[PDB]
Amino acid sequence: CSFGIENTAGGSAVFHNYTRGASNSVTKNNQLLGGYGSRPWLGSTYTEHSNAALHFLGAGDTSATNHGGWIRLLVTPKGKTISDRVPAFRLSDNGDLWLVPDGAMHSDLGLVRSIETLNAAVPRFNAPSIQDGRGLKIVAPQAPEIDLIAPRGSGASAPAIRAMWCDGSLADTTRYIGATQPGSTFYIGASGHDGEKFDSMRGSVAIKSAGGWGPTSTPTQVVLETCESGSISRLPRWGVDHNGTLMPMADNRYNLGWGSGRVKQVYAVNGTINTADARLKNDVRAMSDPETEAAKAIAKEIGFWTWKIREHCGLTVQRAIEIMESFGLDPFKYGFICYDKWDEHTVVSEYGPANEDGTENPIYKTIPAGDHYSFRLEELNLFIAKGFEARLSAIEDKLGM
Amino acid sequence: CSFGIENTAGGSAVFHNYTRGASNSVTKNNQLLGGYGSRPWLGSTYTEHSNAALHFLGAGDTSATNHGGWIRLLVTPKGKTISDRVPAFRLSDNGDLWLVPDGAMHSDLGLVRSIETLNAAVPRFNAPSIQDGRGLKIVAPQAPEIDLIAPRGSGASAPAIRAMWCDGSLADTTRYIGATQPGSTFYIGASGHDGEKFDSMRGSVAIKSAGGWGPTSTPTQVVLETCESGSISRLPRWGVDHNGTLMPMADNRYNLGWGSGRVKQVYAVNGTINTADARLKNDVRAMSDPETEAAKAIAKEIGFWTWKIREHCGLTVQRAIEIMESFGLDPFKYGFICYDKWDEHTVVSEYGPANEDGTENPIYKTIPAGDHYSFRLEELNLFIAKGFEARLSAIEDKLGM
Amino acid sequence: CSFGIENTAGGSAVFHNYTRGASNSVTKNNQLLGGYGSRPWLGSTYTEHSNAALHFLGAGDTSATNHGGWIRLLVTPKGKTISDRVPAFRLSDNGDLWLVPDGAMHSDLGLVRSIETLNAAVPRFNAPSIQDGRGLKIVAPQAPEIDLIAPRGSGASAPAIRAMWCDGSLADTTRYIGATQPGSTFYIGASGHDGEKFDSMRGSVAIKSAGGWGPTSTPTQVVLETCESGSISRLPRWGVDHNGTLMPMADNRYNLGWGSGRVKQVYAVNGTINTADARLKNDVRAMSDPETEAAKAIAKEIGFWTWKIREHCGLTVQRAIEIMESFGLDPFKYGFICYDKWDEHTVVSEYGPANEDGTENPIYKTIPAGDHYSFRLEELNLFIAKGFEARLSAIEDKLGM
Repeated sequence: CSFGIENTAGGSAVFHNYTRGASNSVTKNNQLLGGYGSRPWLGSTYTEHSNAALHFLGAGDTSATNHGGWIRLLVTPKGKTISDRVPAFRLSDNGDLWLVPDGAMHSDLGLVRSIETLNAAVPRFNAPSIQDGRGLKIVAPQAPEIDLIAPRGSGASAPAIRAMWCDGSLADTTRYIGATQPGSTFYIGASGHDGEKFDSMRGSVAIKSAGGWGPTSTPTQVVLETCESGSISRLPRWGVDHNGTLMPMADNRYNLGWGSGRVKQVYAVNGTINTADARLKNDVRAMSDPETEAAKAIAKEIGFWTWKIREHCGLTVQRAIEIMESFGLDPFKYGFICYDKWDEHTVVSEYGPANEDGTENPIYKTIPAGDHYSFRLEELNLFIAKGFEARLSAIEDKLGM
Repeated sequence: CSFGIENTAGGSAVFHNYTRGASNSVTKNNQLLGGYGSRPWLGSTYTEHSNAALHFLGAGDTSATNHGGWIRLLVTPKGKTISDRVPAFRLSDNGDLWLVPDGAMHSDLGLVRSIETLNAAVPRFNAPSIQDGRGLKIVAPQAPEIDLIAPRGSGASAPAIRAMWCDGSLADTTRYIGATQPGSTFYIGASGHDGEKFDSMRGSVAIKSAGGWGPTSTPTQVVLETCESGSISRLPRWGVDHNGTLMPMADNRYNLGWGSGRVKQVYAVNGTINTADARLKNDVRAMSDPETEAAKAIAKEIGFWTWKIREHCGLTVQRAIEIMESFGLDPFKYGFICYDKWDEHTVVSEYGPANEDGTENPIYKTIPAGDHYSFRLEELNLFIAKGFEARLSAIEDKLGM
Repeated sequence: CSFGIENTAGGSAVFHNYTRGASNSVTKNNQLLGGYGSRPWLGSTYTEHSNAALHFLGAGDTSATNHGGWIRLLVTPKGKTISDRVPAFRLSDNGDLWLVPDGAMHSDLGLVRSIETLNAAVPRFNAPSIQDGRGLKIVAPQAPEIDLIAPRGSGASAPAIRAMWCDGSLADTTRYIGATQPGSTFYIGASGHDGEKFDSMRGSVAIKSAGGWGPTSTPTQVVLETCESGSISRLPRWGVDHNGTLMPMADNRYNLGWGSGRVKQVYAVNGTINTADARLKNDVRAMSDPETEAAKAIAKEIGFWTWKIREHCGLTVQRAIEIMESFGLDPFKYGFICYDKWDEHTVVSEYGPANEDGTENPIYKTIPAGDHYSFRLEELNLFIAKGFEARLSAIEDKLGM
């Protein structure tokens, strides 16, 4: 039944495991320094090893400068024997916790306790060891996961992942803690192996302080970052600013939509602001006579059309192209006529239902290669307008007006 | 004071718990196979059970094919007795870690160690058991949470959640690791009970590889996904591409803004590109005489207005509607005249300060029902322009030009 | 070798630590109630304290109403002695798990087991204690982190963080579980110290239920939220709705782009919808003669320009400004002429490669102060159009038409 150690005097009641190296030498790296474990009864014998256990192990060979030690907990899956038991919890000597469930690592890697030791055991892995000592690492086949199960009760289901930024340190005698500083960030993103190693994140969401904080001001922003094909460095692309503006994170560089991914429409209050600054342009030349002629002819093409229930006003780019060429102009040297083309490509179209193999089941779809003819209607309207101006000036001269 | 087991020869110093079933039968499922626990002193006695403890338990009845075993750690909240102690840490036999703090589960569920065993104990729960063996599960009343506390020291507060994608396996007899493959994703999202069960995520942010990776190319994208009312399958909606484009994830399907959520304004460098492709349209018919007449009359309505202060150029939709109808036209059959209506609805307007009941405190607001009359100004300009064209052609004929 | 406790009768085989206060008084808050620990061999002695250990400790002074107790696990980093061992795993009496790796907290704080106890030990910290009992807390210098290592095997690398919403409770006798309710949210965001305390999140991504759920309907939305300079309350800014619309979360409040962060261009199918509602405007006045005169003159400026290879149609704002002023008008009282200026500011331009000090290495860049002259081309076209209308009416009167 019950075995116990008692100290009646007010001191500690503690159990110790004492272990040596061979022939009184120092204890070694990964040597089992101590253990506690259950052995269940099979009917007439106990198991030969523990089915659940706590192990104390060495971290490096013991010496006057190294007393390194780490911990793991071992479990045995239902339906398996102690030959297939799993060191699923490993508390590294650096203080990190590794969670390595059944199926994640071969039993040859049962002594891995860090990125450094994992790199050594799997030479091609090459993850950054600067990530050691930072907290929790989960290794699982395919889909390592954190589930936050949140019953509402009488309030709200509101799971959360919360960074807590501050100035200062909990590591010294002083323990100053102060206001969040500029450059405070929280990245939620993905690193990956590139064929040679893992490195920095190449895609992420980042919540950032937008300046230093004070009791009346705690500004932030949220930024989405991606890495381009043929490149190995991620860039901030789009973000929401402290004032709520949704903006590209570089000027005159990123689009909204593309040929095979067009916005259906925009609801705005004010008109789009387009820069038309003399300092960024060459001189504005007058239109040639063929250009003016084409401008006049294009105005005659304006009518009404439908798609394949309302009547839309305008013309086709193909019609404008024929008119342009009939006056000897190359239509694609003009900014109001656009052509976009794209290759065949595959996209996630939807998600299947959860099944026996996983909960997240993307359904793929192939988008055929294609192309579009398009206008910039603001610039087209101005082209047409110059046509009207030339026609009006010709009339005004004929009436000495 | 101090109790110890010593092995001087270089072997292990290990403690074992040996337990049987009743009458020498096999140990049973959830049977306590071993235990270590503290019992504090009340003045003249010790507590009847341990206030903090490590338990080794069976996972399934022991047999020649099952040596299953799992672990939990128990703690007792300050201000409570050992009747209310909490098995807060449960290392499942599958290797998952369950964190179940005080107030999360009734004591009847102290032996729950998996989604399978939780489903059996709570028949209406019905979570997917495919999620077992994947890592960490946290159960807490209302707001299970992970906090990443990040003192700056002399650097930057930069907490991070990092997926680490790779090809290969750590699980086999030979380990192999290679470059991130196509279809690599990282989902941060929410599943929920639908009245019958939990299933796949129905809203999420997803970081994805955009193609396979190599040492000179590690492309990614970030995608936001939601599920529609009346639907049970989430779809990618908007995303930032590897090249930084912000785009809808299906063509000609999603809007920017709506009637009661209009963008204030857009800053663009180039003019909006609108597709005007003959292949997607029916034939462009000429304008009837009433339509041309309305186009001419509408041009006379252009003046300057202010809101209720710069002078803006244009006219009202209501004025255009009267003119349209005065020539016997239904104005709402034309694409340049729009009407939007919305019901009364309630939204989160802001967040209150943290209080004794929670840190996240949304303040609600009711938006009244309403409607708007709107133009598509690009189309309207073209309608007006055809009016000018007809007037110019009528003049040119009268002067034999 | 092997030390063991055996129970042949079918009962438990358990080890107990029995400890008292001084002079038979009750055990005290944070008193070591029990311990298990390895002591490695240095060559001729063992270490004076354990290099790896499990400790059971008191939570509050023991009494008839308090049997509080908690657990920690201690490890010793390779290259250090037991003077510098780390209580890296602390399972609080409330059931929370604290991960505190090497370098995170001074050894004086080794008994911290909660936000309440941390606040008392570090008076300036002032985090919200309502966060106690919610799950996992990770403290690390600068960059606490969670890594999800996901080898593809034969499937896909698909790590996930998954909130699981439901109605009900697992905490009571009743244990009702039901459908996800309205107001269910999942926040991924950042709190921070403001100089006095930590509080609510001030920037975040939030996945939210958009209404209650049922077996045929599980709507969601994704929202990005930030806090403004000079403010201490975060607001929803932009979101993707259940129907996939990307929208500002308040009407007529937020922009897309700004002067130093302009969208390059927009790809839309339909024309931008601009509200032009008589009910929201003052009366549309007719143009004065100087305004009409300027409108006519501006049409003559339309030609072609290039940036510093295609020919773009239009004119400069500076040219329009001179014409406006030549007829005695203030050009900046008119909505189609815009001027924006911005101060010098610093932004993250790029991410450096991973180095020995960290994986996430932002490279900064200074954007000089600057300004732009811009048009609203839709409004400008209408201004020009009125010029044409006045010219046509003058001709028609002269020919008695």
